Amino acid sequence: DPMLNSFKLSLQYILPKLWLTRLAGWGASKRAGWLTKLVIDLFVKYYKVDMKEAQKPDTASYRTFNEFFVRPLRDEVRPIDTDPNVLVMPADGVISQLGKIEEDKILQAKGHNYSLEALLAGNYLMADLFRNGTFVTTYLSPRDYHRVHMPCNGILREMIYVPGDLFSVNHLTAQNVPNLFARNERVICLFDTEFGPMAQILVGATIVGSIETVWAGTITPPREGIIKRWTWPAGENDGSVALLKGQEMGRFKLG
Amino acid sequence: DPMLNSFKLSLQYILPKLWLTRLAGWGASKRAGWLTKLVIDLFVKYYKVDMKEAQKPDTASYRTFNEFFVRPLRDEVRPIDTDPNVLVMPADGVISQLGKIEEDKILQAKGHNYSLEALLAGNYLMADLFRNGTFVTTYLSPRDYHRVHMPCNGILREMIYVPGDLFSVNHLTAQNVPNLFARNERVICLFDTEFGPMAQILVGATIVGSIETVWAGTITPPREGIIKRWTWPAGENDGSVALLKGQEMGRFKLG
Amino acid sequence: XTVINLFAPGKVNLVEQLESLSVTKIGQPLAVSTE
Amino acid sequence: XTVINLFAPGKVNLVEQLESLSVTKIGQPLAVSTE
Repeated sequence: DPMLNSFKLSLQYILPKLWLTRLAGWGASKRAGWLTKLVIDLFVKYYKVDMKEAQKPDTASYRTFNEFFVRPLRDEVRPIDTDPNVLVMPADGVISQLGKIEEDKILQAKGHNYSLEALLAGNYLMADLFRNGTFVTTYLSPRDYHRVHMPCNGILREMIYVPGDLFSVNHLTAQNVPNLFARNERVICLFDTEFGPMAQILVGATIVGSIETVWAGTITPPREGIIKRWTWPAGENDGSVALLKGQEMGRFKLG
Repeated sequence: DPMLNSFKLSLQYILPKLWLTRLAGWGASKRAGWLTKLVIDLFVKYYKVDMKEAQKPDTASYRTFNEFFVRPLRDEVRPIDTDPNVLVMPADGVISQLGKIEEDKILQAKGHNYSLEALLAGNYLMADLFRNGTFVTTYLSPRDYHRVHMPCNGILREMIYVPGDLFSVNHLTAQNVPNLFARNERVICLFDTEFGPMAQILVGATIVGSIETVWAGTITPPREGIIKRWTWPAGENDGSVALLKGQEMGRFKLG
Repeated sequence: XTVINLFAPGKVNLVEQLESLSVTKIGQPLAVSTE
Repeated sequence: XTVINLFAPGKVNLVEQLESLSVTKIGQPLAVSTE
């Protein structure tokens, strides 16, 4: 078991994670006939997907695997908490870790921390806003719905794309690969909100390596290897970009 | 023959550049007696390494290949320029490009630019010190001396380690790989000097991927996959780190 | 996959019921203002 | 490998003789301060 797993993790270290991702995304972009339906159906059976929650519950009505993978949910099935003083969950999934940011240190697994500055690609200014703050980390399974929504009202201020690796973020590697989320390719979004500044960070993984936001479209791929920054005004301004509590902000996808 | 230079580029894309780097560094750090002397000697004639400038001209004086690679030069053969108004070259080799940072863009090759902010891992504050500044890019070939020295007196202020790829830096990849130097693994050095702020950036390559500074030792390996930032006081404060024009500040090594 | 949220030091209190591996459904509550 | 130097905007003039493919040797002149 402990050595079975150290083989499972050598597999993480040995199989070419980016190549497998470009292959998956290549085929998940293709409009193949019965083939994409076949792959969807097995995926659905294997992972026990719940198509009754899908807006379009028939696997035949998805033109590609990716379209299925990013399928819209039924508006009725995810009601948004209407109190203006509570913040809603941003994504379907399960909580990995959550709590207090112990002076720049965030918990990855018990016996594994990572720094706020590492997660934030070296940006001490942005790291300053959240030192001794709170964090929540959410893991979206392949079963789950793969779009992400706003936990409260927000004015978009800053977006940063960070190049990085494509380790799996199954929770085996969460307990042995140091700096998992500070190492994997990811996209950082900073909001002004009535609860202070707020960050929502979208971390890729092997296969599920493509990340988009509603204001930008697909951010990666292509994988250009460099860090990119975009900024937006303070709100109530020309060019300002805002979203309200529970609005779709981005999504995950194969490639 | 654009068949053969594209053949080489194809190899840049496919061969597992990091594993070859460790493998080469594992061998380069083995004290294997007659076998390391055999490699040094083959290396010396293939690349026409001039041993007469080395403190230790006898290839038998080197216990590992790495120790040969970082071999000290004879004190007599690199006279520093005495003029305190003149900045001197930091490294042996050939100039790749130099000139005027044209509003944050640095020239890499004909028809290839890269941004100050990409070169600096997104540090836009530090990128602001050098807009419309001046840049020099020096290639150290396998033949040259592989330590690098201060171009002038300076007080260390910041050092940034940036994870990155391990592309080969040569005059073919420079003309074809976009963002070569903002993608490859590198260590950023920021100094206070009588000429203002100055950066000396050491960027690795395939096989020659190990990077050390005189004040911290070997920075890579390990390759921990995250951005680390170190800071130092301004000068005549306890802890300040100072280095004279022509002093050794770091070096490149295999693996 | 993974979304990480970050909040300012004293501006937010999060549900006492929520721990690791707690199921997460988009609309439900995650934290409440300290005001 | 490769060493890259950045100098601040108006603070330094490059030796007018240097160009792409000029041999460099530690301690030879590279740039001289302005004014």
